[PDB]
Amino acid sequence: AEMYEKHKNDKRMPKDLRPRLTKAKRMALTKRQLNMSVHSVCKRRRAYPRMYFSYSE
Amino acid sequence: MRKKLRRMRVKYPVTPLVGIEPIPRPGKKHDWNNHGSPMAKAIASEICGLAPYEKKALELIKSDQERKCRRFLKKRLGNLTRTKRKQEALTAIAREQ
Amino acid sequence: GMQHSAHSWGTGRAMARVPRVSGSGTTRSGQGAFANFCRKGRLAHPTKVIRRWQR
Amino acid sequence: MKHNNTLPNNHFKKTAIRFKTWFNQPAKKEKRIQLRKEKAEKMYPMPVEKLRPIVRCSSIRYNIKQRLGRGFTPEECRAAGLDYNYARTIGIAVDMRRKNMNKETFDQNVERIKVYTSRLTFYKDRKEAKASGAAQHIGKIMPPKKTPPVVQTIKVEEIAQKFP
Amino acid sequence: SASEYLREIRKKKQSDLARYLGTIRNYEFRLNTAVHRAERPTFPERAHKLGYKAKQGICIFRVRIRRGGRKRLVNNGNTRGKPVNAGIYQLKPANSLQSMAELKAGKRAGNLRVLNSYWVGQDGVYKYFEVIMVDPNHNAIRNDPKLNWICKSTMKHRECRGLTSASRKSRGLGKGIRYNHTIGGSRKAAWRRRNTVSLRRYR
Amino acid sequence: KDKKTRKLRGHVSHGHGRVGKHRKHPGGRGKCGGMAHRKTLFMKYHPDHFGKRGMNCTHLKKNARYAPPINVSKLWSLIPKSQLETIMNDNTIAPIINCRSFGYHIVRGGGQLSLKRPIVVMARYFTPKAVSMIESLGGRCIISP
RNA sequence: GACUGCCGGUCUCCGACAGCGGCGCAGCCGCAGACAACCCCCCGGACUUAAGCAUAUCACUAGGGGGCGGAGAAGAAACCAACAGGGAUUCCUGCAGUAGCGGCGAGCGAACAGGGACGAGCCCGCAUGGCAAUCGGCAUCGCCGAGUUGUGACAGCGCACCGCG
RNA sequence: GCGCGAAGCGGUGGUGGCGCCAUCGAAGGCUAAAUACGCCGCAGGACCGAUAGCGCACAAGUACCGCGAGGGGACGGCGACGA
RNA sequence: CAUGUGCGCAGCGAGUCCGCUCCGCGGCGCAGCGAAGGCCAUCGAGCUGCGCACAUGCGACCCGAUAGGCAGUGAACUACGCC
RNA sequence: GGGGCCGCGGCCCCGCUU
Ligand SMILES: [Mg+2]
Ligand SMILES: [Mg+2]
Ligand SMILES: [Mg+2]
Ligand SMILES: [Mg+2]
Ligand SMILES: [Mg+2]
Ligand SMILES: [Mg+2]
Ligand SMILES: [Mg+2]
Ligand SMILES: [Mg+2]
Ligand SMILES: [Mg+2]
Ligand SMILES: [Mg+2]
Ligand SMILES: [Mg+2]
Ligand SMILES: [Mg+2]
Ligand SMILES: [Mg+2]
Ligand SMILES: [Mg+2]
Ligand SMILES: [Mg+2]
Ligand SMILES: [Mg+2]
Ligand SMILES: [Mg+2]
Ligand SMILES: [Mg+2]
Ligand SMILES: [Mg+2]
Ligand SMILES: [Mg+2]
Ligand SMILES: [Mg+2]
Ligand SMILES: [Mg+2]
Ligand SMILES: [Mg+2]
Ligand SMILES: [Mg+2]
Ligand SMILES: [Mg+2]
Ligand SMILES: [Mg+2]
Ligand SMILES: [Mg+2]
Repeated sequence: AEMYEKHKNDKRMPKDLRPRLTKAKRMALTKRQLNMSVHSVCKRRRAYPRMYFSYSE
Repeated sequence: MRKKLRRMRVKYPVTPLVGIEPIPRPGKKHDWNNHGSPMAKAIASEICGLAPYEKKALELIKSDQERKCRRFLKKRLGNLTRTKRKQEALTAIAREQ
Repeated sequence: GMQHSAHSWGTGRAMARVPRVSGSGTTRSGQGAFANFCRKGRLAHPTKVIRRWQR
Repeated sequence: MKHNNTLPNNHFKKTAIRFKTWFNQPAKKEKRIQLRKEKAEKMYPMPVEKLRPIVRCSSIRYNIKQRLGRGFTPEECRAAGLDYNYARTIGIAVDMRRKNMNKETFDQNVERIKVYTSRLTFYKDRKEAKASGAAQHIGKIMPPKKTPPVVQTIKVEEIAQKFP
Repeated sequence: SASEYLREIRKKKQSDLARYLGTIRNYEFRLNTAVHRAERPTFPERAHKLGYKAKQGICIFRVRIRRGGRKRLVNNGNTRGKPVNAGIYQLKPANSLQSMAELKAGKRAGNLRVLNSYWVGQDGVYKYFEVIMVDPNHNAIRNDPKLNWICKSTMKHRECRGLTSASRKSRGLGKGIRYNHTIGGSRKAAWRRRNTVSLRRYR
Repeated sequence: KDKKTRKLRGHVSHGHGRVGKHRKHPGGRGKCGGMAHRKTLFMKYHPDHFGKRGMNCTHLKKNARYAPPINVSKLWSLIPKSQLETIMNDNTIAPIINCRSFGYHIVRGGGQLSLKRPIVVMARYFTPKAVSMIESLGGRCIISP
């Protein structure tokens, strides 16, 4: 508890105080990084957004 | 009766599309008849000149041996269509000289 | 029943030609293996799940 | 082998031959129904199927019949009045490699988009959409109806007129 | 554009220019070790077509591979088998020589991920390749949306599983009639599907 | 009934003889020996097994070569049952039978037409008796696509 | 707070280094080793079948080497077709024990369709020149670095979830 | 693999060459889902019921043997656990 | 188990087959002949299931070789060489 | 044996070195 509030707002926290997920899960890309797309994919999703509609015959 | 059914074959009468123009497919855009930068091909041909087999095929063309040049370029390139077009690309070199 | 390194000892040893369990020092050693008539042997024509269960 | 029989073509000579049993077949069906229901509940107003074109089948065996195609060409979507990238945002499938071959398949699919977009009600966002109370369409959107072919009839005095 | 002038010069590989630079590059690559880290792409335009950026965390490793086929490694030709399997000396490897270069660059820089590789020279003895290798731990790559796919865990040792451009060519993949050997993802995927008997419940 | 094994319990040499036996593979495996020791089996029951006949077609296409024939007898059976009664009871009305719509490509001339009235038939090919039978009754043989 | 349950702490030593590699790098990181059912890459038998046997077969298997992941691989046509044309991959059905290969012997042997499951599409490179608009690191709003041998782009997530019958 | 080595148009058309016509755009990259699967967890079963069923219902990969790689068993039952 | 054939039984029958799937114009049959070009009947009950016998491939009724291969482990016995 | 193995010079031969 003491060492957490010492190195809470640290650039690199000690390894003790980071959550021990899994070596694979610590090395995973973040959800921000996975959502990163190029400019053409941004403009296309922006100019043609998701539509909410219902069909009936 | 394969040939007879092929000969007696009647196409279904269908109406061709006369009006529309093609939308250019994204990622599939080429002008295949004017492909590269033609200034860039001219510059690199000025710098690099010709290949050694291209120089030998000029010497066959300039010595009135275009028959042997055709056999030589077909053996080099391996394709007859590129062989024909390489020879007329090379006779244009021999004519301007 | 097939989890042994069993081999026939051959003739000449006054014992039947059935595969015997290899090794020594245990009671299983030298005993018959692999055969349907053997104790702890594989049953001949073992039952399969590829049997046609439905009709 | 012994008697008169068809010559055996049984290919179990390889000891590497596997067997794919189907004991999961009733269980996969109930899993497949559950996922389809959960897909319909994830997209509540939107239909679970895309709108797909009517294309003719390829060879001479099958060109008598039409089936449901993969997607509309962008020239079909433009003639219907839509950008094909907009057409994908509503439930229309778009095929960039199908070629606009003839006027009959073209005009049928252009009408098929126009009928579809006329039949749509739009909503502002997802919360407006889920609270609509609109019944969503289950199954293929405007499928080609399979029918036995009706026998056309002409009068016998008209036979020499039509077919000399 | 500049990329066009670099490309048309690169295509002329039998120039007086290219035979000169072929001679001194092949000299310089042969003085270094088998796999050694290059400073920059020899052909930057060719590397840019294969995905190289001038970013931190993208590296160029240079690998040479001895040319020719690969003989069968037995004692004295004794293959201990049928005479159809007794061949030694005109055998060819199933994977490319360029794919061997990615295997050597991949094993050397175990932290990096092999992106692609390209031919930089050859002589009678060696073929020289530069291998584009990407650092999946550098933040310039992980924040890059064109390239952070290689930071995923499914891209560990792409060259060891046949997933780079050079190593994928040996697999027989492709579309259509000529590539029926690999319908299903690979040769083993197609062989597996063709050699199961499908025993349904009601048969 | 039960299997044969349930009756052969008790008898030595289950059903395969004392002097003979049930050995593993006497004669060889499969259909081997078709020219040596099972030649009598192949001279008798499969005399066309060995050898080559005819011109090989590398990749024969089934859908391109699809041309199933229909005899001219069964042409009236293609009319659907509901629609057939208004055609049989109308004599000035002739039916137009697109055989491709019913999956038939060739019309051969086997048997007689079901009714002696004109029918207009569309197919890919008609045999000469199929033309002669249909066009004698006042109908038409039309080569349809 | 007995006996329990759930989760967390502590968690000796041997065993992953002659280490290898990335980033200007006061330093921060990664690789190694395990797993071996599934999957991908390479190497690759012989028994066996052919009533012998050498090609063939077994089998592009077993086995060995390497490498991942929760699946993998594949994948948005330099495809199929020859029609009135279809339209990524994968899987099922089916084509089909067929066309074909084969001491044309033993044997081996696919594909397009049609029907279906499922469905999804995208991107780098030749990006401004009235100014790299981009990124990494830090002791941080300022340096240092990368970079003109050319850098450059955000749509998806999260919580709650009984105690009696 | 080696030799040769392209093009502005090229590839292909069950695959000799050439020509037609037709159809696609390789040699750069990513991509869910349907698909496969052991350990393990869970639930079942016309399964086996202690020589069976996993090698093991038991202090089982144990005892034990082999220089070593490895090999590998046997063995279940009182009662109201109150006497 | 797969695929056949024959017989018996069963349902329907110029048709027949639920069980891939959320829905087979898929197979076979209603007619063959030829290598093919081409010819096309004077003509014919089948399809599917269940059961048995039998053939074949599979470990193939059970048990059995000498062999061959692939991958490993041993110079504590013993052979030689070195320190 | 032929080819590939990218060097200069001079008369297949002779120098040269890179
Ligand atoms: Mg047992
Ligand atoms: Mg650098
Ligand atoms: Mg061998
Ligand atoms: Mg006997
Ligand atoms: Mg008998
Ligand atoms: Mg006898
Ligand atoms: Mg003889
Ligand atoms: Mg490892
Ligand atoms: Mg065997
Ligand atoms: Mg043999
Ligand atoms: Mg034998
Ligand atoms: Mg022998
Ligand atoms: Mg993992
Ligand atoms: Mg993948
Ligand atoms: Mg084979
Ligand atoms: Mg850029
Ligand atoms: Mg109660
Ligand atoms: Mg063309
Ligand atoms: Mg063809
Ligand atoms: Mg591509
Ligand atoms: Mg007992
Ligand atoms: Mg036991
Ligand atoms: Mg001993
Ligand atoms: Mg049998
Ligand atoms: Mg044995
Ligand atoms: Mg041998
Ligand atoms: Mg060995």
